[PDB]
Amino acid sequence: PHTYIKTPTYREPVSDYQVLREKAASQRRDVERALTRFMAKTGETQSLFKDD
Amino acid sequence: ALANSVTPAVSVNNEVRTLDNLNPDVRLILEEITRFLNMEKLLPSYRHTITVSCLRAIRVLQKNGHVPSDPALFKSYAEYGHFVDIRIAALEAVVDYTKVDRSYEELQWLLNMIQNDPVPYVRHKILNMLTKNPPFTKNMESPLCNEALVDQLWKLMNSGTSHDWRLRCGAVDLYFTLFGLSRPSCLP
Repeated sequence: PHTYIKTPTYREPVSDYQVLREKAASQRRDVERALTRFMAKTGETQSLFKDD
Repeated sequence: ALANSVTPAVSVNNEVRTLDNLNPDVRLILEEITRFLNMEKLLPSYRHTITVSCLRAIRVLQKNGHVPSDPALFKSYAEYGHFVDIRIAALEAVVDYTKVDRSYEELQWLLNMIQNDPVPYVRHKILNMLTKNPPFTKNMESPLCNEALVDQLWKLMNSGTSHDWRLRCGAVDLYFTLFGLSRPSCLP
């Protein structure tokens, strides 16, 4: 085959609903955590604990 | 549902509730309600339903020995410029705090807020919540049964609530709940 063979195949896509739900959930949780920590650090802040 | 799962913590020798000796269960709950309340500060709900639920859950965590029993958060949410549902949830938390911690200055804060608040519905609701969850009943011996408190509540029935007809009946209900139909006992 190597002498004269070519396989123009595509790329296996991800159809796993479980891992797609997990990826979208974790990315949304991480971006909202990053956003709220950035907005609490660059403004007036409160704390449930002393000096937290 | 997160607030319903909170069981009372196992404090040893009245250990101060700090961040390191937190329950491993309650740290996840506290992270979630912190995330929800902070996200409500940026993307608000319909009637701040998540603010009301998170304030209620912080009061649940404070009622058990998890978060320090400090009313300053609820006292900041009970200011005038907030939505009225946030205000009545925060004032419910302050009424529960001054019932459990027998706070004198928080009861004076609530009575001052009854006397001079702009919204009269909030004044009626504070008298209503302080009747439903009273700081003491007539049977209890409490540190808050002075002649000063009897004179304040009699002045609130007599004068002070003379302009509403609903604050005066609420003050009569509060005096009945606290001191009963006879002469206040804790008096000369």
